[PDB]
Order: sequence, then structure tokens, then C-alpha cells
Amino acid sequence: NSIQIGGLFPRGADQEYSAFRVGMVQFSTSEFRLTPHIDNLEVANSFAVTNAFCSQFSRGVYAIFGFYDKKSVNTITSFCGTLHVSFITPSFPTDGTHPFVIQMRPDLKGALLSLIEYYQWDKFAYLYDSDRGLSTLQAVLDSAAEKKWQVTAINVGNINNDKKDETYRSLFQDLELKKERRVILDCERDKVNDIVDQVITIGKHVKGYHYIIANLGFTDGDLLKIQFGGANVSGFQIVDYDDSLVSKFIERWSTLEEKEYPGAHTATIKYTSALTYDAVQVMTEAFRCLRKQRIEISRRGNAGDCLANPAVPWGQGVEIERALKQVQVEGLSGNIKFDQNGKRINYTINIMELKTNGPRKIGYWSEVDKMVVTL
Amino acid sequence: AVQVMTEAFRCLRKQRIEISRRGNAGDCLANPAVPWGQGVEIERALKQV
Amino acid sequence: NTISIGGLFMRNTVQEHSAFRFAVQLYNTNQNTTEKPFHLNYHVDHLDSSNSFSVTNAFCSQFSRGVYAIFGFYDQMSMNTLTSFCGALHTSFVTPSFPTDADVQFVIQMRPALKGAILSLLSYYKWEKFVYLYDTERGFSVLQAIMEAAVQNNWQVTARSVGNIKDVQEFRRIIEEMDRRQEKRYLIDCEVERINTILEQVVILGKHSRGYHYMLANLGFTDILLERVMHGGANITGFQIVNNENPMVQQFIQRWVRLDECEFPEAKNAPLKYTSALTHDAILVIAEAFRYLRRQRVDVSRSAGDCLANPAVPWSQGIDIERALKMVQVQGMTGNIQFDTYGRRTNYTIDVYEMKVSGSRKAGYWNEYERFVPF
Amino acid sequence: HLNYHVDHLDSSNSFSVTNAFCSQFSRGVYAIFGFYDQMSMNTLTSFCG
Amino acid sequence: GANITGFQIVNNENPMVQQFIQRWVRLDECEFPEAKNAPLKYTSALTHD
Repeated sequence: NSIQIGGLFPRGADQEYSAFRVGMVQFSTSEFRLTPHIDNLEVANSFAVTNAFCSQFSRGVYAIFGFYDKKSVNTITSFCGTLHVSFITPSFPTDGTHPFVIQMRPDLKGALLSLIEYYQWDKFAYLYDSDRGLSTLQAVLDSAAEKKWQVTAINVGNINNDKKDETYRSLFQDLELKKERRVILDCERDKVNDIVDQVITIGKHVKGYHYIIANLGFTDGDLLKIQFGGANVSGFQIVDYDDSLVSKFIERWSTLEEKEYPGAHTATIKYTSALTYDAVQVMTEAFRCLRKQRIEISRRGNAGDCLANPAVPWGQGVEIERALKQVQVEGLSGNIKFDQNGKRINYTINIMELKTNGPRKIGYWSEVDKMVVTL
Repeated sequence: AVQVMTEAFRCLRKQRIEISRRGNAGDCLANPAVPWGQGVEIERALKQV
Repeated sequence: NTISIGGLFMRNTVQEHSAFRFAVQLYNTNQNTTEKPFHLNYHVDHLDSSNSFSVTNAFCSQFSRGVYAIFGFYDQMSMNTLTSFCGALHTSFVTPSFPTDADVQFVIQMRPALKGAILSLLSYYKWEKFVYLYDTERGFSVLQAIMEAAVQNNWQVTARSVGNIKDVQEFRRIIEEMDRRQEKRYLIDCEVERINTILEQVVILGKHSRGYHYMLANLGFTDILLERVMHGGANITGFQIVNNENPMVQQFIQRWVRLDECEFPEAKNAPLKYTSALTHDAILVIAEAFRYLRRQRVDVSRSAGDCLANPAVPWSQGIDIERALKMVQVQGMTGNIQFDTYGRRTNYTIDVYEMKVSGSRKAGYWNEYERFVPF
Repeated sequence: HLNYHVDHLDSSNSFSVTNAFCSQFSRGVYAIFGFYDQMSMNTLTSFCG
Repeated sequence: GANITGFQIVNNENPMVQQFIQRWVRLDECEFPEAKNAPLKYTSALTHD
């Protein structure tokens, strides 16, 4: 049998879509499959997100897989919660509690705070992007008094904006005037090298810097010490290429034709794409046992049904929500288990450093223990 | 209570004169709820008396 | 003829709701027909805001009725929804809420930015070392401005996010830690309620008045409970955009306190909040804009229909209404009212207040052109 | 062969409860297995009765 | 050193309880949540009965 699901993909999430398609093949069986309906939307636009979500609700899907950003996360949480349709996502996890949301992405804040302590930093720059969100910066600032940290926070989201000259002045005052050499980069993974390149032109004795890349995909982009001007570089990784499950996946993924499967034919997979593939496993495990409702016809959705039709009865929707949250599987992102609010628990984040021979795992942070353990 | 309803309602919109028909209890399950934005106007009118 | 607007009210906007009815009432009961060429109608919806779903539904409801503009409130959670829908449907949102961090269209923001005045006064007082306590209820703009200025000016700012503190002991622990750094000067960028809580812990502690200076960055100065702190010898600096000596404010108030508590709750048991004055001024700006469009024989029809209609084509009058709203120059309870292309107050005046052991007084004013002018 | 259909109910609400009972009832069940608390007991036992 | 008095209607020495339990703890947590991470509640025994 088959179960209909929605898939809401942002422009530029090409590799994540390839990973979704590959997941659908991997986890389908002759006895059960998911039937996705894919919409492609501007996730920063809450009106467009509302239209997409409501169209999927209209079509009558068991769940919606998709993405949100800072500007649209409240649309997703409020609509999910009201209509009682589960939304499973690799997007940044929300600080608070919200029903009908399954967060594939482990929290990063805990591991980051622990890593700062592990290196015994007491003074550092924190380069953030306000459009990306400030939750992690806030966690660091909250801990700074107790931990004795002198943080200099700089919004590099404005590095090309009207606040651009202000941003360069800020970087200059911290790196040149105050001689800061410890730098945390909290940004989109594919923006790291662009920000670093700017830091290198602005600072001095840059070989002596130590960056922490505050992102769950340390090795998602090229890591070349030369690109970092010889500095130390540390970060986090949830996809462990030493895992047999992951290396087997990559053996298959690395030969997929790149035109047909955008973003594939690579030796690595972006953590968000890995989480997307894992989400297909989770939905498959959750749904394969649910009741085979009478085979109905699937019809294009009408967004207006958000206002015209009543919410899914809570008792109906909660069965699907609970099925998703009860899943326990191993995936590309390691051990996958959820708490009652759809947050990943019992996960492990690998702690990485860029060494002579390339990136190396130097330790790990487990959600149960919440400290950096050295390997 | 009749005074309160009278004061609350006398200013509400004169919806198009419709026919009043015996009710069917099953409509609790067959028909959707009154849209909240509609019902809340009446609720508020009563509470403002 | 008849111009209808929408009114989107939130939790704790009762007085502003009353000020809204009353200002619309004043507009319609004006004898002079030159000033009142059309009748002004509105429909109000109350919204929770906890939910992006609840919010979209309330906006879309008002939108299908065919409103010519929306007056309303957003918070940090609902802002993206409301401004994105208003922007997509070319429908003008007129608000007393915190001005957006981003540059958006179709949002006329009645409340002036506070950051320029805060930076000028920090320079006037020569603060080079201070504590900065902040919540993010009114945006990240001030926080980001302070952090960057701290770099550019080499200040020693000790910054603490306190928007999540539920235990008042936490405020005392923070202050003690600041004591051990010999901090005497505090910039507090929080909601009035939270500023009140902090000032109260200051009083409980004792010996945190004389020799201390609190700069309270919130236009809600008159609702801040600071009398106990004033009596102990502290310096306090505050900010207002409402002058109670302005004859226009005087005239409003004298009528306002004569309204009966049934039709107009919060008019007699509470001093006037500055956001209520902004609500009144918002009606002045809407009236003026439509008086202008009429004068210019520009028409406006709508119809209107489904907010998620795809597409997705906004009415052409939309642009003219926005333009009409943003070009006004009127005098209101909050002084001179004008707007730039992003719907931000421009050429506004902020009055600066100083409380010292020698008494309380307006210490000067701030505008964009002359910056801080003491008298 | 013994078949069943399950409904999950909040119980905070007499409305929510009546609706869940009536739903199961219209399917034509021969008996109901279930739980009540202090708030939902009267609804469920009165309808069953 | 307190005295405590308690009450039960389930005897774990009853062969019927024993037989249920031995099967029960072998069920997988996916189809049967709460069978392996929690001792059997007496209301679950009543549900079986």
C-alpha cells in the first residue's frame, strides 16, 4: 500500500531533493511506499509558505516533509499545531515546545557551549548572521557571565549590506585594535570560506587564529588550511564517514549521475541532505504499520481549504504524530530517537579539528552526558 | 439576560432575512463550527454590555 | 464615500483599542466637511499571536472583507506572517509596534527607532564602560547597534540577555556579578514590565541607587515604576515622543478622560500609554492619506477575495495607498509625523528626560539632523 | 473474529468526548472498551445508557 | 522503619499472570509501547481481562 505525503523544498535545496528521492527508493518495499507531492517555495515568504502548507493539507497528506527559516517557522508551528498535520524537517530546531513538529536536526547549542569550555576560551569573537537567527548567540551570551567569557558579537549577515561598512569597522576593531584571535563562525556552511577570506584580509598574524565553525557540517565544504591562512579550525559533524551505514551510502551516492541527481556524485553529503534521507526512513518506519485507509483519489490541493475546511480531528492526527515520535532507527545522522516534543535525543555530535592530513575526529559530545569527550 | 442580549444585538449587522427551520442535533457532527471570527463578534458584543 | 479599514488587535492592547475607536469617532464627528470627505469604517479582529495559523486566518478573514488598509499590532512571533502577507497582497499595515529590523514594503511604522537616540546619549554621557541588559521583544536592531559601536568606539560593554529570566534571584545574581566589576552604569533595553522587575530588585538589594545611572531605553517611560529608585539618589535617563504640554495632547486627554469606561475601557483607570497616542496618530495618517487620494481624484475599488488566490495578483490601487500613507506630513500627539520609503518615521523628535537627586526635567531633545541637543 | 476501532480523546472537554463517542457509535460497534475520568464519566455513561 | 499497608488484585504468582507477562515482555516496543520500559500497571491487567 501507499501513503501520500507532502514535500516542501526551498529554492537551492537541490542536493536535499536528490537525497529525498534516493531515500524514497532505498526505503520503499513491494509492500509499502510513500507517495510524495512536491512543492517548491520561497521559504522566507510566510504567505507562500502558508499557501504551500495549506495546499498539502487540502490534498489530505499523512505528513509534510519540508523546510522553514527564521521568518516562516511560526507559520509552520502554528499551522501544524492548529490543523493537526505533522511536519518533519531538517531545519533549525525551535527553542521552545511545539506539537506536530518532528525535528530531524539535533540541537547544536549544547555541544558549542561545551566546546568553548573544552578549549578553555575566556575571550572570543562571535560572528553571527541575524537573518539566520540569534538563538545560539543568545545561549552563548547567557552562559558568558557564569563561565567568565568576554564575547564580542558581530553580525556578519551585514557584510554585504548597508551595514557593510559598519560590519568591516567592527571586524577591524576586534581583529586589529583588540588583537582577537579566537573566532566563532555561526553561519550558513557554504558561507564559511567567504567570511574567512574577509577576516584574513582584515586581521593580522592570521596563522595564529583559532576558528570554531558553529555548524553541524564541518566537512560539507572544502577544508584547506591554506584557505584558512594556516589557522587552527574546529567544528562539529553528525554524519560519520567511518560508520558502515554512511560509507555504504556514499559508495552508492558517489556514482549517481550529477545531471539527473543534482548534488550527488560526491564523496560527502551535506548534513541537511543526510537528515532529509533519514527523514524518509523515519516516515517509512512510522507509517508502514498505520491503518490502510480506503484507497482514495489524490487531487491537487486548494490553499483556501485552510479556512474552508475544519482541522484534522486531534485524535486522528495525534496517532500519526506519535508514530513518528516513537521511531528508533540508525541513519546517516547516527542514532535517531525523539522526545515527546519531537526533538532528537540520545544523539552524538562528533568534534572535529583540521589536521595535517585533513579533518579528524578528536572527540564527541553525547546528548545524554553533555560534555566533550576526547578520543 | 433579555436586556443584555437586546443591547448587544440591536447594533449587529442585519444579515439577509433567511428562513428559520427546525434543528437537527446531528449537525453538531455534520456541520463545521461557526468561524471563530464570526462568533467572536457576538461574544464581544455581549461582554461589552 | 465610505472607507473601511481592518483592525488587528492583540493581547494587552485594550487601551489602544479604545484609543482607536475614539480617534475614528473624532474623525467622523468632525463638523467641517472639508476635513471629513468620507466616512471611516472599521472591522476589528482579536488575535492570540501565539500561533502563525491563528494569525494567518485573522488576516485573511479581514482581507476577504475588502479593507483599504490594516491597523494593527505584531510581536516577534507574528511579525513575519503579517508583514509578508501585507507585502504580497499590496495591502498597507499601519502599526504602533516595534519598527521592523528589515526593510519591508507596505508597513507604515508609527513608532520611531530608538537606537540613534541611545547612541547619541551614550556619547553625551561618555559611557565607555557599562552593563547592557536586553530582551529581544522589540527586535535585534538596538542590540546589534550597541555591539558594533562597542567595537568601533572600544567600549567595555558587559551584555546580558535577560528576556528568559523567570526567577528574580537571577537578576540579583547578575547585578552582584556586575558589582564585582565596579559597574555603575546600566543601559536597559527591555519591555517596561521587565524593566519594572529589574528596578524592583535594585530596590530590594539596597545601595544600588546613589552613585548609579540607569538609562532606560523604552519609549514607555511614563509607565516605568521608578519612584523608589529616584528617592535613593540614582541618576535615570528616559525617552518620550509624547509631550504632555503639547496642546494637541492636552485636548485629546481632556476629552479622553471624560469617556465612559463601558464604551472605552482603560481610559480612566490607567494613564495613557504612548502606543495609544501612536494609535490615535495612525488614524490621523490614514485619514490624511485618503483625503489626499480623493483630492487627487485617484480611485480605489479592490472583490478582494481569497488571500491565497494563486496567483496572487495584488490590486493596482495598493501602491497608491501605500504611497499616500508614506508621503504624509501631519502633526499629532507624537509630534511631527513623516515617513521614508520603508515606512519608518523620519524627522521625528525624541524628548530626553533626566532624573537626578536634584529633581526631574526634560534635559533636551534628539532628532536625526541635530542629534542630541541639551538645554 | 474480533475487530476494533480506536479513538483517542482529551477528556478536558464534554464536547470533545461526545463527538468521539458518537463517531464510534455511528460505525456500529457491539460494545465499547474505554476509560473515563471525573470530568468525562457522566457524558460517556449517559450516552451508553 | 514505617509500617505500610497496600492492596492488589493481581497476583504475580498466578500462572495466568506469569504466562501473559513472559509473552508481554517479548513484544517489540514499536507495535507495543510501554511493554518493556515499564512494569505492568494493574489497569493494563484489567484491560486484558
